[PDB]
Amino acid sequence: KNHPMLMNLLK
Amino acid sequence: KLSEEQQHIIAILLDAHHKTYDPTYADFRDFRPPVRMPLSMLPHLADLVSYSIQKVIGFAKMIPGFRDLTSDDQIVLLKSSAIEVIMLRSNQSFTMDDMSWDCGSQDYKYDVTDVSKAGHTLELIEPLIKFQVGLKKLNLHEEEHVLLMAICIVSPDRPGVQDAKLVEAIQDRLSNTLQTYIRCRHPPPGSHQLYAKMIQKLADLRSLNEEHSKQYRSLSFQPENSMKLTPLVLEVFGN
Ligand SMILES: C=C1[C@H](O)CC(=C/C=C2\CCC[C@]3(C)[C@@H]([C@H](C)CCCC(C)(C)O)CC[C@@H]23)C[C@H]1O
Repeated sequence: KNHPMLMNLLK
Repeated sequence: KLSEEQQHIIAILLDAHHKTYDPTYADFRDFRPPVRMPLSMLPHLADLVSYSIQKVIGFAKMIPGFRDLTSDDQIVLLKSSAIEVIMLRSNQSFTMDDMSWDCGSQDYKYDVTDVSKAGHTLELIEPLIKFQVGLKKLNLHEEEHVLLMAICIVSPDRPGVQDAKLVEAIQDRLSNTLQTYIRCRHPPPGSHQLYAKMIQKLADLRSLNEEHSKQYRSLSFQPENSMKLTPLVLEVFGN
C-alpha cells in the first residue's frame, strides 16, 4: 500500500 | 440511558449515511450498461462496486474517531471491510418479494443470475442471499444499520492492523452506543438478543468476505476479466 487512490479518497 | 455523546454519534452516522447513500440511484446511469443476453454483467457490477467503494470510504471518514487513526490503519480497515460494508449497505435496495436488489428500475434490478453473470458462483451467492434475508428479518432501525456499518469498518482483528488498541477503543465506543440504543429505543420483542444477532451478521460477513476473495482471486487471475474491472476495484480488492 501502494494505495494511491484509496489514500487520496481518505484525505 | 443514551448519553449526549452517544446520541451525537448516532446523528453523525445517520447524516454520513444520508450523504453517501442516494436512494434514488441516479448515478447508476453513469455505469457501463447492464447486459443480459458469459460475464456480461461484470462491467456493470464492477462499476457498481467501484462506486460503492467510494461511498463507503466517504462514510468511513465521518465515523467519530476514525480520523485519529494512522493513514496505514485507515487503509487496512477500508481494504478488508469494503466488500462487507457494500454487502451490508446493499440490504436497503434488497427486497424479499423476489430476493433481488431493486435499484429503481428493471435495468438496475439485480438477481442471482445477474451476479452469476459477473463471474461468481452459488457458493458465494446463496449465502449472500440468505444473509440479505436474515438481515431484513431483523428489521433494524436506520440508527442500528448505520452503527453496524461503522462497527464493521473499525474492527481490531483485521489483517494488517497496527494500532489494534486504538481501533478497539473506537469500536467499543460504537458497540456501547449500539447496545444502549437497543435498550433505550428498540422495543421488545424485536429487541430480543438483537445485539448478539447483529454481531452474528458481522461473523457472517467475514465468511462472505473470504469466499468473495477466493472467487475474486480466480476471476481476476485471468487478465481479460481483470481488464473489465476498475482501477479502484483492482487497488482495493487486489490483483
Ligand atoms: C448502492 C448500493 C450498494 O452499494 C450496492 C448494491 C447492490 C449490491 C449487490 C447486488 C449485486 C451483487 C453484489 C454487487 C455482490 C457481488 C458479489 C460483488 C462482485 C464484485 C466483483 C468485483 C465482480 O467480484 C456484492 C454486493 C452485491 C446496490 C445499492 O444498494
